[PDB]
Amino acid sequence: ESAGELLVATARTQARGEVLEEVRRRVREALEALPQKPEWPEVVRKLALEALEALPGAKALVANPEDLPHLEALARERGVELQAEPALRLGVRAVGAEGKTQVENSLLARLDRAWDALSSKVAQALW
Amino acid sequence: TEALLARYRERAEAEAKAVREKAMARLDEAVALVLKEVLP
Amino acid sequence: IPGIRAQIRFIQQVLEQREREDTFRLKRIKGKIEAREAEEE
Amino acid sequence: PVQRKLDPNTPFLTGMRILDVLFPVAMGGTAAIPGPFGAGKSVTQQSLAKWSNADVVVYVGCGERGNEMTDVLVEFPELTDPKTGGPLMHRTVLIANTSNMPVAAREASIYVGVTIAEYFRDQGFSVALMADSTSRWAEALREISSRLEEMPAEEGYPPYLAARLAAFYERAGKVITLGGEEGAVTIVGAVSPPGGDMSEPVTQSTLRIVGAFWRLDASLAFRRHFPAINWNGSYSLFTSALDPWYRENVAEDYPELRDAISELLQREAGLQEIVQLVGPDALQDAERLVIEVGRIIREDFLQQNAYHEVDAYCSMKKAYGIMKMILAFYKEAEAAIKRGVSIDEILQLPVLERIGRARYVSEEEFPAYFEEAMKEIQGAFKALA
Amino acid sequence: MIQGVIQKIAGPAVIAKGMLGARMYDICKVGEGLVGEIIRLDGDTAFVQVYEDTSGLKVGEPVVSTGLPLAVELGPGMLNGIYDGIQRPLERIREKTGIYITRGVVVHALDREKKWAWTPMVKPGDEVRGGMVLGTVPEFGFTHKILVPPDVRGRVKEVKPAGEYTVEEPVVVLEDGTELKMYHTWPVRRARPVQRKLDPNTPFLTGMRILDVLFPVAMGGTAAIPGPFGAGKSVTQQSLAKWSNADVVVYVGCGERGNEMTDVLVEFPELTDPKTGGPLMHRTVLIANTSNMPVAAREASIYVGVTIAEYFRDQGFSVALMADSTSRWAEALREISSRLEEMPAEEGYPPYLAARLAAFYERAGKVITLGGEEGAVTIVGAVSPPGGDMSEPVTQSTLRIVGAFWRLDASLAFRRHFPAINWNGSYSLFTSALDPWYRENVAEDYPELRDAISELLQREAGLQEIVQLVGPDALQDAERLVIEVGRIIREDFLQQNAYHEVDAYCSMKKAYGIMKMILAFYKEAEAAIKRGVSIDEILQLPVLERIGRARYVSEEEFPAYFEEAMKEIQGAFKALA
Amino acid sequence: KKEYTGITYISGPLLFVENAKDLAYGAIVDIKDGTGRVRGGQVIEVSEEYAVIQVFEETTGLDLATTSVSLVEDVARLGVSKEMLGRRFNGIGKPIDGLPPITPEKRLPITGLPLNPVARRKPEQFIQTGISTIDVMNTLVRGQKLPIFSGSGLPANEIAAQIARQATVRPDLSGEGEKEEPFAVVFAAMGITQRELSYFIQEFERTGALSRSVLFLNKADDPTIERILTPRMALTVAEYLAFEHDYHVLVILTDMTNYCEALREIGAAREEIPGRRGYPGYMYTDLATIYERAGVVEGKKGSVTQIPILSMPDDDRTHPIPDLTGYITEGQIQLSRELHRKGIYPPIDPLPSLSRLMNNGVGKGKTREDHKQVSDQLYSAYANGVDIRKLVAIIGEDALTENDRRYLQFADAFERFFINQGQQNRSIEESLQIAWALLSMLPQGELKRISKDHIGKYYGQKLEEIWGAP
Amino acid sequence: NEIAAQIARQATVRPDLSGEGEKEEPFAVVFAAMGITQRELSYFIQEFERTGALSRSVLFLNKADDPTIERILTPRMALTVAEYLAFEHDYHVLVILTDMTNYCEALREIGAAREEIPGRRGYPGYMYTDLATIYERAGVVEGKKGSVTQIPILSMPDDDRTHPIPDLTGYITEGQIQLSRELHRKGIYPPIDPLPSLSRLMNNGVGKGKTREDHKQVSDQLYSAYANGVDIRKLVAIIGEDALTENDRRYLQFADAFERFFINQGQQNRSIEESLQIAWALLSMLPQGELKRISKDHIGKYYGQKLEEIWG
Ligand SMILES: Nc1ncnc2c1ncn2[C@@H]1O[C@H](COP(=O)(O)OP(=O)(O)O)[C@@H](O)[C@H]1O
Ligand SMILES: [Mg+2]
Repeated sequence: ESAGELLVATARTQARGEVLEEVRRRVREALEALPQKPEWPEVVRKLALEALEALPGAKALVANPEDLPHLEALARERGVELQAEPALRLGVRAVGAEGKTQVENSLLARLDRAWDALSSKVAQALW
Repeated sequence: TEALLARYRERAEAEAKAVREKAMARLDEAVALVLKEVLP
Repeated sequence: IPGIRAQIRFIQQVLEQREREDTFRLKRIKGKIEAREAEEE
Repeated sequence: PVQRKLDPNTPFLTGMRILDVLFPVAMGGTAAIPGPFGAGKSVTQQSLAKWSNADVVVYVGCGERGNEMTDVLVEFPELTDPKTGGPLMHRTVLIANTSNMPVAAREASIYVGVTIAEYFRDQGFSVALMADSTSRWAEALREISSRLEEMPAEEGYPPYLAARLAAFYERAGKVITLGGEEGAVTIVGAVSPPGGDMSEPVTQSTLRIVGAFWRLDASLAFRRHFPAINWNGSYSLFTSALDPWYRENVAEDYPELRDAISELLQREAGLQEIVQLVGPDALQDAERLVIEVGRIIREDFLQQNAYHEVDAYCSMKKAYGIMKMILAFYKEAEAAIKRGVSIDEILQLPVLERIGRARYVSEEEFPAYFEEAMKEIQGAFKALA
Repeated sequence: MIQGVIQKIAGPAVIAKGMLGARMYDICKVGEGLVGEIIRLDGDTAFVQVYEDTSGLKVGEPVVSTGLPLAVELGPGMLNGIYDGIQRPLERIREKTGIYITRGVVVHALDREKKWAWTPMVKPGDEVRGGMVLGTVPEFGFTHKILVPPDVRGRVKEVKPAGEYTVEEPVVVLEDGTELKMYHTWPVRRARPVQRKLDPNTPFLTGMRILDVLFPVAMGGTAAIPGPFGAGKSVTQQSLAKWSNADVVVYVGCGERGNEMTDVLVEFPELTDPKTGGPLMHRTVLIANTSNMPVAAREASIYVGVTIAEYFRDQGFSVALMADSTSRWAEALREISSRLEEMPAEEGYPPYLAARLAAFYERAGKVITLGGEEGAVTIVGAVSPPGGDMSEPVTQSTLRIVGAFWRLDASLAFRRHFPAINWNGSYSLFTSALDPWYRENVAEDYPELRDAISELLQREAGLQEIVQLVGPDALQDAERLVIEVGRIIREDFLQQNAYHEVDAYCSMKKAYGIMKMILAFYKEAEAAIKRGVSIDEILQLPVLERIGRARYVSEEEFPAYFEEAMKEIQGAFKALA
Repeated sequence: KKEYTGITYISGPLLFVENAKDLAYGAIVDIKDGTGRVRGGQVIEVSEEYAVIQVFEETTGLDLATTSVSLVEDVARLGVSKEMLGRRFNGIGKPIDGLPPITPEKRLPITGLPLNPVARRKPEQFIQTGISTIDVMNTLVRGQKLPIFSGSGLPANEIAAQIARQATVRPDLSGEGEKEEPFAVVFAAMGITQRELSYFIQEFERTGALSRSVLFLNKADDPTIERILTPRMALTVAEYLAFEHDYHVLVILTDMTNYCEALREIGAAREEIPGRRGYPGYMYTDLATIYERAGVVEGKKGSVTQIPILSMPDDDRTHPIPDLTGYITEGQIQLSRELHRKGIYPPIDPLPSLSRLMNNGVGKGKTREDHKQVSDQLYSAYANGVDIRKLVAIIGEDALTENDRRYLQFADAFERFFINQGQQNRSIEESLQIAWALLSMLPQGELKRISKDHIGKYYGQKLEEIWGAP
Repeated sequence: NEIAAQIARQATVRPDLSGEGEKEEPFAVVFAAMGITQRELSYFIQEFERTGALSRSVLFLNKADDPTIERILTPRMALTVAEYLAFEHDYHVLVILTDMTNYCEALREIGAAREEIPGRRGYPGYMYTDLATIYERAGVVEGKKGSVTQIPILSMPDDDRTHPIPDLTGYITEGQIQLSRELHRKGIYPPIDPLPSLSRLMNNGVGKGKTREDHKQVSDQLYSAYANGVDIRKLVAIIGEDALTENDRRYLQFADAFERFFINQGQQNRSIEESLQIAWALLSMLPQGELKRISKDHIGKYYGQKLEEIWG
């Protein structure tokens, strides 16, 4: 006789999950549409410098072929090797000096790492 | 006495529709907040 | 009753002795593997 | 992979009275048969392979004698499949790895057998998988770990033995296949603890996973009383879920008869404690009657001759009739005891011979034999009084 | 100050490099700083056993060695307080952190903010030795004496005038530059020195007739009791704490379960000191550890408690120390030993369990303090083996060094007999040494009365087979008389109500009077039986009511009641004839 | 996203990675292989040379040239919320009910901090479990740790589910008369099979008890570290609810024997010397840390109650697991194989069962004033009847007195009606009424353990109670 | 050793019962000794000289004063010779191993010298496989007339059936013949204890066309009656003997007569017919109603014969 309340709760939970999924999809679209914006070179500059400073010393720096024109200047400034790799997208990868350690700063990884934390904030703000 | 669940089913459907229509009106603000927070 | 008690204590002593021997063998193998991995340099 | 796991509702008919009645195992469940050497594990597994109602039977000879494999190979082709009537070997897949074969191949044999069973389940059949001994698998793992120079957990076994056993046993179950059909795998594995010690870690690890447990007894084997299953040390967790099937397909009051038999056995076991203390003659008439009924149940119902042309297979209805006869005789005997009749007079009543010989009656003559025996039982007490 | 960095983390064991010169058993701060203990030295490497959880630590974090072993702070402010296994006040921890004990918290055992009324007793230019008295501080009605540390010698250069000061104030400065405060530190694993240890020739009055008479314990002796459930051990311990000779009571929990410790913590503050109107907690120190607290605290709580007791008796008082469950401490010791991969001796216990138990129990005794005054420590440690088996190694090791054993029994409590000490299993070894004191201070015939009572109880216990087979009414006159005398003894002398206003405490004189009355009545009854009087007539005499109400008579009004009852005992038999 | 690729050694559950000193001890990491599959692990040992990681799953397909290890979290933590009620989890916080993942209000370390002894208070009130044998003779008190000692084939799961879906609080009996305090149930399952999982899911769904329950379910084929982590996560959720939202929480642990076996396997995998009977030497401390998280706190209206369940290996009470469990907890409930074989459910044996906190949970302001006397009289009478039933076998019925026959009939009726309640949900008043009806079979003067007032007020009722609920 | 020598001396097939033709092929004995003493070796040599079996016997002798490591290779060489003979020249081989305990001792010594992880009581973990590689070399091969029969001998330490050596041997072999010390102390020879003994391949050579048709039922009835007598012995040891029912007295007397006549046979050779006749005479001590494991036809054909009529 009280199962209708449970079904209502499940429906509300499914609606909340659908709303969160829609927000995720919109944020994903906004992130993947970034390389068409004038702020994109500055974002990749920030990613490159953050990756290079996270490792105390980087033997080489890996960048996307479309990203290297906007980061070659500080690639030469920092004195690290530049190497091209088609597979990388929306970020740069820095390889440690010893070659055993590598750091990745793609925007997809950042979104994956931060969405689980900002889910509570966006749920509080939206409703 | 076997048709009690239909009214609860339709009430749950109405609640879900109300929740989604309420949430649709504020998606852009949340998306902007997420973009502001993620981007350094 | 006393015979059963004596049998019980005898069995307990035997089991405890076997457990102690197994523990000593485990410590021996740990010590010898440590010695090998240390002297291999 | 499978679509979904289903709840077990149909029983796995092994053809043995004690296993089919007292400790049933459902289609898609698991069972274990531990015991010392010479207790009758291999003969029991061969009996299940010959007489079970599974579509396909997969037999894994993990680290046991080769003569068993030779016996199976020689004898199975001359037998007939109970379902289709063709040769029995046409439904059997045999994986053999004898004692003198390489040690590392036992794990491979177990995995190959269970994978073949899973594939035949995926085809939509009902597969029964029987492993000859997982103790040899544990010993092979111990030998491999010793060669690896690992740290043993207990009695030399590697730490992951319990995890491997659980992974092997969790493959069984009744499923909805990826093609939309329905199939099931039933796994029955024998355990051979060293020295018959049931506290050995393999037996304890198995005991916490299987849904049915069939413990063997050395004393019963010494008396040549087979199948020599320790009633006190066994159990089954599928009894409650299989009750509707028993009601629908066997008889309406089958669970009540099974419960009555179990209660009588429990009372006899309880009275045995006083019997071994003060002797059988120190009891009253009712206690002596209970002891005699327990003896009759043990010798005429639980017992089964695996080498007999008729007693080897016993359907559910035959066992139901036998237990109904035993219960009716017990009721009449206790009623007569309330009337002052001496216990010694009851024990010489000729219907006991009929009850004892009812086990050897063929599956065709049983329907009339049961009626005649019930009428004789009623006459021996009601008409006499 | 030796400093190093973390080299290697594996469970609770931390390896630190660059720690050359670190002493063997110093306490270390590991991490940002968790408390640890050095257990091994190897080159520049030291092995540290961290007390608390090490999750979250990283290689390269600082390691600082304090340079001192585990020690307690001895000084004013310990009474009326509750401490954990390593002397951390729980009240201030709760105030700082809330309901949980967050790791890495640091507090001081003695409050540094409270002000005490200093009162010097020394003058400039006076030579001072270890253990001498420097001053006086009032504390809840006690005269707390500031003592020189045992290993300090010199002469006084200056002394501060009387006033208000904190424990950190250097009240006395020696001519060598040494500054003496109101407190000092002492390692918990070293016994405090004494001038001389005296012989056990004085009794420890418990206030319970059975323990004070049948199984006495000497002042400074050791006793052990079982802890079976339902036997009323807690009320017995509370009565002992309330009515003992000790001026100061020290209670150690050492790893008991949570709810029992909660009951102990909520029961003592509601107890009242019999000698005044205030609560008993003003002369009690509580050490509490639950079974989920760090194992090192549970292992060191016993030593902390015994060291505090040693300090308090060094001040010149009598101290009663109660270890709640030495079995839990033995379990903690076994766990610590297993952490070191030591070879177990018997049933998993380390081979040095007996040595540790002896080292703990031998700190008890009555000694002449370094100040020349008398003090003592009495230890009553309870053992509660799992299953109640007395063959368990901890019980065997304990019974070989204790001087008394008071076997609590659940069967006696089941039939509503209290304080439920089984007289068949209990025994004591202090009777011979205490006999002269009994003759001097109680009566010249006290040992004879005690032996007569014990013999009567033994004879009553010897007949239990026949009275159980055929019943009491089938016996002869002498057997029935013995049974009834034993029943009267059990119901009027051994039994005692702890909650009763006047029956809670019994002096030696009242017990002696009751024993003499019982023996006289037994003699008169046997004489009447010899004169042909029926047993039923004897069992209906009115003086039995006077005997039964004896234990409920006030202490000061007892002698008149005793004289009247003694006169009535001889009157009732001779006059009736 | 930090990535370490200096792996130099793989064997069994352990793998070594080089130049990874940034990994904190006890952290959670995930291993990614060439095929892209991601499997998790925990850091066991870290030093300047290399770090040691124990893999959750099997290490098939790993290689030293293509795999990589990345950090997930410094310390194992769980995200809790007040909306976790009605959800199912796999034991590491992953939902398995198909609903969207919860939004965590806050994240808490699963290895919770010990309670301050001076902050606890004395347990005072009881829990109505709906079972007469537990409610009357072995009363459960809010804040007690009362384990259930089961066997091999005994129906422990059925009793656990029945208690979970029947337990409730009784504020009216204490005088409050309002359901102000919410009630919640936390269910933890360790090393269960598929059949047990399906049974638990069906039982919780079919009666509506899921709306107030949180389930942490760990299968038998799941990684053992998940089995280790399940009780800690369950207790973290329970403590959060009780001490931050004034909930009354009942925690049920399905099988502590599986937990002990998993702990032994984990200890052996890290090359540690076992203690007694091959079990780890720190088993007592681990079990104490699990059990001691329950209790009641001064200044808080919430409470936590635990009912651990364990199967004795060989029906031995001297085995280390039940021995330590009884050495830590405050009693036990003993299941009897004889009663189960005689068709009695639930097969709880009153004679060896015990509750050490019952005297606090009963009285005049709670339950009823005659609770304790009725309980002890029932215990004594049942013991006497059971003892007489053994002698009647040899000496016959006619050689007994009238009192012996009355005791025998009382014991038989007690076993038939009191213990064998089936699936009924008996309140405390109904159980007391049944007990008084059973006691009315004995003579008036035979009730030596009860005061005359209660006897005069309640004696004389006939047996017409169990027939009111077939 | 006496039982082994008697078996080697008296062993023979019965082709007439099986109708296989009177081939009458003598057995070839391959004898392998491991750490045997001088007394036992001299006894075996004297017995083989007396029976004239040395003309068709291969001996591999490893005396107790020989090095302990040589015991590793002796059984393998003996079984290699036996296999070669049987499967290349159609011989019938009876292999006797003097003592497997010495072989296990040598194996444990080698394992401890190499620091293997032990099993129970220090024995190496691969002892099961090592013993299987020796025991499982016997049998009959399809398409060949040869045969290899193995009769290992081992002494249980302290008469412990749970010791690793006898336990693994039972787990590998096809049964065992267990001797009882109590029977030996009562003067019964051979002291073969029937209850713990077992023959796994017993039913493959008994039936209608093989030996006699009543073999299996008589064996089962004998086992049941002996077990009943053994239980009644404990009952008599517990309570007074005068309280026994007549059935209990009958079972007790049957057990005593069984021990004194069927088991204790001395150094004489019994044909299968004589053994069956003695078994039926012993079973005749019980009423016909108690023979529940024997069909009525065999009872009618054989029951009733007197024990004293066999010899007098
Ligand atoms: N059900 C049975 N009916 C008749 N004889 C049996 C039965 N079970 C076992 N036996 C006998 O007991 C022997 C036991 O050997 P086996 O079954 O191979 O034991 P295990 O599997 O323990 O090695 C069988 O060879 C057979 O002679
Ligand atoms: Mg077999």
